[PDB]
Amino acid sequence: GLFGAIAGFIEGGWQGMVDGWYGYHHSNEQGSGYAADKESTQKAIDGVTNKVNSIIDKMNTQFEAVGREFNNLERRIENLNKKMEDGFLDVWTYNAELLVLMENERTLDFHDSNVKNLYDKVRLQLRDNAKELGNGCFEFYHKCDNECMESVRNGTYDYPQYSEEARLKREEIS
Amino acid sequence: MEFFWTILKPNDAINFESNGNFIAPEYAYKIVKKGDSTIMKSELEYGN
Ligand SMILES: *[C@@H]1O[C@H](CO)[C@@H](O[C@@H]2O[C@H](CO)[C@@H](O[C@@H]3O[C@H](CO)[C@@H](O)[C@H](O)[C@@H]3O)[C@H](O)[C@H]2NC(C)=O)[C@H](O)[C@H]1NC(C)=O
Ligand SMILES: *[C@@H]1O[C@H](CO)[C@@H](O)[C@H](O)[C@H]1NC(C)=O
Repeated sequence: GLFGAIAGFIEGGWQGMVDGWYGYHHSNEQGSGYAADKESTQKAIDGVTNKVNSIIDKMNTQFEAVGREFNNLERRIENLNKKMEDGFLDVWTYNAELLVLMENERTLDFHDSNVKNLYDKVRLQLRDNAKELGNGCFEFYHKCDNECMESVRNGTYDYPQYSEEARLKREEIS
Repeated sequence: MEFFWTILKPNDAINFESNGNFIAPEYAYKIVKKGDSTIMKSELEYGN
């Protein structure tokens, strides 16, 4: 994990999250549960599916072995044909293995950024209102309803109004 | 016995002439359809 989002900050996955890939866990007065944001997991689905097709699409043109026979008096040509056919297979099996090996690393690293950037925007929206615990948890100050959690979920967090109540909560703990 | 073969194009003639050690052809092979096929080597049998 180069970006460090997987493990690092958040080292524990959510088994209860089956709706999508990336989501938010809310623990407020109005119960608790798991919810998903579509704009993040849909792009990952489209990107990965495009990658999967790209491996198949690019590998459409490949060497196709064909049978040739010789009459026991021309063995230099038979050896030449044998070394050419398996030589091309050796070249093509290396490209397929190398392509699979590299694209496996891409998908794991691509997923790192998406959850990392998902964390980055939530920190960038909450900012002073919440505190950073270390495992991805944010503890905000205002005593709003569950709709504010949805407001965080649609990426529409208006700052000013919530600042005054939070700054009254930054001065009572100080 | 050393057997030979050749391809006879349409509207073409092949002339045989010998006075011994000759093996005259009996049936000739038409080439109706030309496509793609392979002569594979295997000991398997038909599987329906
Ligand atoms: C195998 O037999 C065929 C047909 O029996 C031979 O075809 C020959 O083809 C030539 C060229 O078309 C013909 O010449 C022309 O014939 C027409 C009609 O007779 C005439 O009006 C023209 O002025 C011109 O002479 C030739 O007649 C024809 N042979 C025939 C019909 O017996 C073919 O040549 C034979 N294969 C070999 C290797 O000879
Ligand atoms: C979700 O975000 C969009 C962003 O334009 C907003 O229009 C919508 O009101 C949000 N959902 C709720 C329940 O406020």
